Amino acid sequence: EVQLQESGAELAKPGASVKMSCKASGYTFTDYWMHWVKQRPGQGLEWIGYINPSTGYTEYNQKFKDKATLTADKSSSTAYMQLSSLTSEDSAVYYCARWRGVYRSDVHYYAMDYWGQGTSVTVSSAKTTAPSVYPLAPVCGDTTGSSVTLGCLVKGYFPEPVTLTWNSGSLSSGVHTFPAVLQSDLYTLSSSVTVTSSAAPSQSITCNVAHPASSTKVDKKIEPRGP
Amino acid sequence: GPNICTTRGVSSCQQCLAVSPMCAWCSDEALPLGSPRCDLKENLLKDNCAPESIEFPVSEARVLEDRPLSDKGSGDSSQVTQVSPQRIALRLRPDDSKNFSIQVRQVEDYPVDIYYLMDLSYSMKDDLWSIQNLGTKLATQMRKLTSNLRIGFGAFVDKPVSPYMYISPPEALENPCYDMKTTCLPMFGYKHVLTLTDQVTRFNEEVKKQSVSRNRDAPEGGFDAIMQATVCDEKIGWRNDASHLLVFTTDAKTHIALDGRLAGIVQPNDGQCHVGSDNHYSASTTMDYPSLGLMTEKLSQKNINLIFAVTENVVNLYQNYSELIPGTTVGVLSMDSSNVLQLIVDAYGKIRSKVELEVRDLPEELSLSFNATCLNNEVIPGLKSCMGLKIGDTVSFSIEAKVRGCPQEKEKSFTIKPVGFKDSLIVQVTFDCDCACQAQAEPNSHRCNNGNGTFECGVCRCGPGWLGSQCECSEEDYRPSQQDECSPREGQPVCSQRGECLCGQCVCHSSDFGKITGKYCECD
Amino acid sequence: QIVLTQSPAIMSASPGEKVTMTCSASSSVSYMHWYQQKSGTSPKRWIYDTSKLASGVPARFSGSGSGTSYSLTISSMEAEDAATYYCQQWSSKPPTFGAGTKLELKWADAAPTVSIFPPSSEQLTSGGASVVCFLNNFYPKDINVKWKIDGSERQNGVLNSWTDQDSKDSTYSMSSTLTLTKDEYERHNSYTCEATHKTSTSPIVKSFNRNEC
Amino acid sequence: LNLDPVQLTFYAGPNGSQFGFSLDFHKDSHGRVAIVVGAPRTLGPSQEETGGVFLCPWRAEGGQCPSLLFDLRDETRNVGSQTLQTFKARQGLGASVVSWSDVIVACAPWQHWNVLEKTEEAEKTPVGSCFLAQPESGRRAEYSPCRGNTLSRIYVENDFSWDKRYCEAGFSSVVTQAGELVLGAPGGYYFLGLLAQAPVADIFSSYRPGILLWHVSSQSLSFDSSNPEYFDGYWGYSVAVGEFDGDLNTTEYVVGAPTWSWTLGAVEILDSYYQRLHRLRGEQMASYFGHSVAVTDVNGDGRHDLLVGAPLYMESRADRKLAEVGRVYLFLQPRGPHALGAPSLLLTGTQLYGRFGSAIAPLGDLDRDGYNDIAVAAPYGGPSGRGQVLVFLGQSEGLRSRPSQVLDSPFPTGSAFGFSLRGAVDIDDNGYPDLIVGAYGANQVAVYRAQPVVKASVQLLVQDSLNPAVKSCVLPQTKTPVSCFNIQMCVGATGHNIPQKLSLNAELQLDRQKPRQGRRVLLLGSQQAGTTLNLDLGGKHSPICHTTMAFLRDEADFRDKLSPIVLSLNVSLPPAVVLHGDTHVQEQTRI
Ligand SMILES: [Ca+2]
Ligand SMILES: [Ca+2]
Ligand SMILES: [Ca+2]
Ligand SMILES: [Ca+2]
Ligand SMILES: [Ca+2]
Ligand SMILES: [Ca+2]
Ligand SMILES: [Mg+2]
Repeated sequence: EVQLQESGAELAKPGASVKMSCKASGYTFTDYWMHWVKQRPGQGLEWIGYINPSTGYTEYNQKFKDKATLTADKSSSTAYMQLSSLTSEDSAVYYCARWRGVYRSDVHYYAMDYWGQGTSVTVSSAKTTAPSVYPLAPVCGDTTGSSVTLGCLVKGYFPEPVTLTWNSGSLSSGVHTFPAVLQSDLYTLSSSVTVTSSAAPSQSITCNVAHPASSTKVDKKIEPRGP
Repeated sequence: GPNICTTRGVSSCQQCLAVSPMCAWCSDEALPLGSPRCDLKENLLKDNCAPESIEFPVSEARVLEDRPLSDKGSGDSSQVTQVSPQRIALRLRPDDSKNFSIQVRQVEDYPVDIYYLMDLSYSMKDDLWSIQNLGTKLATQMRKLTSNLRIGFGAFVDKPVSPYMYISPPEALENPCYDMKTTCLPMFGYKHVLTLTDQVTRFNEEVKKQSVSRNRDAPEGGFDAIMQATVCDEKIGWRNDASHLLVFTTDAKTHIALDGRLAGIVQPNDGQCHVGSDNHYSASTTMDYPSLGLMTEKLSQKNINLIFAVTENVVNLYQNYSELIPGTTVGVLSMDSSNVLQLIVDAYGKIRSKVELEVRDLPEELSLSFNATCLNNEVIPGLKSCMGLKIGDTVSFSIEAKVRGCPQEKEKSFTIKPVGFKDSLIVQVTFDCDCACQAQAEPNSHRCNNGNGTFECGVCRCGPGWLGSQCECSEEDYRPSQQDECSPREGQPVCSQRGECLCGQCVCHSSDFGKITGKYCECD
Repeated sequence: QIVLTQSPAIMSASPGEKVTMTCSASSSVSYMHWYQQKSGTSPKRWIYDTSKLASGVPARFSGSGSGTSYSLTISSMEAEDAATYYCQQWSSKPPTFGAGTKLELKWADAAPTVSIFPPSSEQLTSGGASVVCFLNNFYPKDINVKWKIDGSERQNGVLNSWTDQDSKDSTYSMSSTLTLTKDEYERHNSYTCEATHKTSTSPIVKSFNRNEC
Repeated sequence: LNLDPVQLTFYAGPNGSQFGFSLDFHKDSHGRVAIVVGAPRTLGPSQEETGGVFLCPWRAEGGQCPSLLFDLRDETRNVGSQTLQTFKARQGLGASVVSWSDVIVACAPWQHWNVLEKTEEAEKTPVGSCFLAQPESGRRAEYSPCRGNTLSRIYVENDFSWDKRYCEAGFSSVVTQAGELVLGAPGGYYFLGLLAQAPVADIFSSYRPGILLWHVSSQSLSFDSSNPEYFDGYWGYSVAVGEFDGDLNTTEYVVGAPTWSWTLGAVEILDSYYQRLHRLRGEQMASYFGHSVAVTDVNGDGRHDLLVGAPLYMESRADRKLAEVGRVYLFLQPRGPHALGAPSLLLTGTQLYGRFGSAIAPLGDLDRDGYNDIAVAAPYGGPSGRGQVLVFLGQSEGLRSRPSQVLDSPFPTGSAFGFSLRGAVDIDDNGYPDLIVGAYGANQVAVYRAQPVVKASVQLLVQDSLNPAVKSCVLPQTKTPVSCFNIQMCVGATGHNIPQKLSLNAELQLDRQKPRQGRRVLLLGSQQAGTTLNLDLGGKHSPICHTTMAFLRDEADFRDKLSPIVLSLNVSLPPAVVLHGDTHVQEQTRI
């Protein structure tokens, strides 16, 4: 087997509508129902709605109602959810969960099982920009020892599903990535690589940053600052 | 709190609806495994059930036609109305009753059709002398009661076969009155003489050309003539917007069904039209006599008012016959029929006074009760008739219909119709025994323990072998078991002595104080 | 709606210890399920009807209790069980989830490694400047950072970024970024980032001088 | 109860001949049972309808029957100055066939007779006749008691007194067991009705061929009455004979007058001299009471009971106050000189215009249970409208109000299935009396054969009490002390002429009252509360007995300790014979 696959991240402007999909592979897709569960970025899993794939019985949750309409497609075996009248407070991850029958834990009907990977929904009115990349070399006046560190800032971009690595993943040791912070309605993260004093600057270390929302890939080489 | 619906039907939607009219079913399927799905609507709203997923049909009596009752039948562009409402759509859930009212009014100055059936055996000869001026004398008398009169004529003696008629000598077939000085017509069974005509002098013209016959036996077969005057509408000329009177005059007994076997005639009368283009009952010597039930049914279907205008020596007999044919009248006729006009007028008055209802095509699952709101306001419970009315007076009837069980067909129809009136009320009955969630039932579902039952309306419904919320355990070897763990401690009683243990799972019994829940039924 | 409150919000234990979590309902729910969600946002199923282990669960996790307060117990905890556990009721008809309990790992104290980086030439030609201080491999996670510009503390334009516990050595990393206009950056020579931790009373001070190479 | 409706025999006759209008059995000298059937419209010599009689032998497949030859030519004689003529066109021969010993009497009700003397005539009237035949020896004879020579003027001047011209003798014929023929003439005495009795031997011996007018020495005709009730009564529409006064030397005729006293109806139980003993009046006007009368002993006390039919009776429904369905009345004869009072049972039909009760046939002991039965016919009944025959069984209080069997018509619409019935004779020698039903619309006779019946006897033996304190049994594959007991069950089958291949299913159930979840005791073989077994009884005159092992559950498992335990045994046939008798047995025990 049972695999549920969800769609990728969706950027939506306020007042618009979203088309979430959950494609189910395995079992029958007519004998198990489908939920939808919202997860805010401050914990708290909220039940949203409901659907029986054979007949569209859409029971909804605590004051959701028209804020989420659930539909199903038994031909392609895929369950959809439509969020209407989006607001800045609806920026959370939406999961699709199955529903264990046969046993269903005696009386507690809920078992869920087989959650989707989670589709982050980002809500904003601004447009997507190309990020700016700044490399960092160590301070000349700082006393050196048997260890050196290099940095890479990515600043001024819009929603951040990214994968940052050094030398295209050739060096996966001593790599630290930090969650992007929000400021000026734009995102900013930093990345650090720590190596020995013999690895750098003897060898070449390159920071790679790829943004799969603007189709921009930037590679920058870390070099010591001049006089 | 607790009610009848709470502890009567908890197995299916149809069982929930059949318990009582007030029951409701919450087919919401996000409810936990096992819930009070079947109970009243108010507490289903209290049970956090979805307002869109509540099955609660309400029986109603919806009127479809309510044309106003007419004031005069004069002008009559086929638009006179005597029963309102005219069509009603009734919707009844099972074991429930619905009531509706109808109003019947005899519109003033209604056109009338009179068909004079006259026995014409030999003892009925002097009558032919006192009828020759009935067309002019009845038109003057019945002109004040109606503005459109049409009058016809008929005749009959008896079947012309074997022991009824004379067949010897050969000169007696041409005229049966051979031995007597006079001569009579060859004997006939029924001949239609004059079709219903607006011109009145045609009755005088076509009744002065008649002559009597002669048969052997004393009874005369006039029931055949009544049947043929009833079922042959197109030949006779019966109107549809008129009052049909059939004035049947005789002075002897009558032959009933199975009395024809003495002539070798055994084929039952089928009640069809056999009068040919020669104006003669053709199948007279081949079909039996009509019984009383068939004759009554054909009179009822064609809206005929029958008036036995018979002589004294037989009046009692026909009185006892008039108690088996509803809608008829008996009158006393002189020897020479010198008073048949006054008999006709009085019998018309007696037909027009009373108002009686009859029910047609009523099916076996419906029962009806009437309350007649007659003159003034004095309801007369159980009565579906009024007497002593006048012309123009209206009566009301309150009807209550009850249904026992769920009928197989959810679309029936019946008729409430005053006897002798064209206008009728048509009820179209629809039975709401099946809820909408049973149409999309999914069988062999994984939701009923791997296809061990059907999953409709949110409840597993499985047959023999399995039972439970989702048909979990089998009863083949469930009685002997060590699964007695249904309480926290071994010394404690099962379900706190407040519920029943099924396959190691406590189910709480119903309580009048309130709802009982919990794993060990320790809640309230 | 039934409200579920998990009393321990943040926990920590050494490998080879007993751990208990409590989820106390509000309306006497029968049965209570527990879901495990790791770092990566995908909560699996872990326990159903409050005493039965779903397939794949080891034989170390147990559930016990009834009525209004249920509990989940872990015995001999390794480094493989460090996630957030949520409780579900579904005995009413809102199925409500618990707030969740975070579980951590105890390890040895490690002094943070403090480094400082000035703005780049590209950022200087861009119109501004950004000075950052990075802290690597500190334990415990509660640390303090401070920025000083030419001997004066700055409380504006400072952004701090934390890190989640890694699955290899259970360390943490700190990032402190200060962005200021290039004209103001060129008006100041010395900058300093200071880190205060419980490992030593004296804070670690890293100072650099602008245009010193 | 045991009439076979799948395997039938059909006898068919000429098209349009009304074959099967009237039928009977016929036992020759050797004991073979052939059938006699009537056909009142079969073509004669001149291609004109003169009826006929067909003597069908018994063949298990059916088919075409031969025909008995009767004189079918007009006769004329010249005696003195008078000329006597008999007219046989459309005479309706075969309209009523009866059989006594080896003599078949087929009666032509509508045969005409006329006397000419110069100009005066006696008119042409349907006096009727009855042709008697002895097939094996070939003798032929004729009987007609209503043939006279009086001229018409004498009748006119005598106010039509003793006017037997319209007799229609042979309308309904019955032969008494002493050898005397009784003919009902509903038209005699100017449509009053009469009856004529004469010995068969005297009819045969006094027949001189070619003499049209003669009189039997020992004949005796009924009298006329001037009571206005009797007028147009059709007295003699149907006759029967029996014993209704406690003296075995005399015979008591039972006659029906369906149009008696202004279309009311009556049935009179006269005696051998036509003196009344009792009269049963009808219930409803024009219901045609007395159309069919039967005399059979339907309660097994030795005294004959009467049954009367009213085909056109209108019962009172709910929505419609009258609905023509038909009716049958049963009058049980009381002891001593008591008079036959109110009806002891009223049977009513269901289908509208069904003409229920228009043919009643005493079937005799259909299933050898000791009490005689009847079969009533509804020629136009049944949901389809093609006909029905309802078989009613006899009990000590009369008849069962519910038909033990209903036979539907195998013929198309309009056949009038059941207009004539016969029973109480065994035609294939299998020990049980059969039935033959006529359908003259379809010109066929259908023979229903009675199937052997099986009396089943069941015995259930169990201990009168149980002691949970004493344990002597252990569950299979385990070790648990439980209280146990044996249950004995015995099944047997009996009957006359029973097939050698017979088997029955016995269902044994424990704890009848409690639900399946609350069954205390179970079985020690498969831990079940019930079982179903098969028993083969082929040739077993002694019952088969088997003993099963049962055990009680734990003391703590059940809470009830006062409600008695009930065990039941039920026997049924497997899914050739009909099983009736003691099939359900219940026995209770309690700690
Ligand atoms: Ca007269
Ligand atoms: Ca007549
Ligand atoms: Ca006697
Ligand atoms: Ca008796
Ligand atoms: Ca019997
Ligand atoms: Ca037989
Ligand atoms: Mg007359």
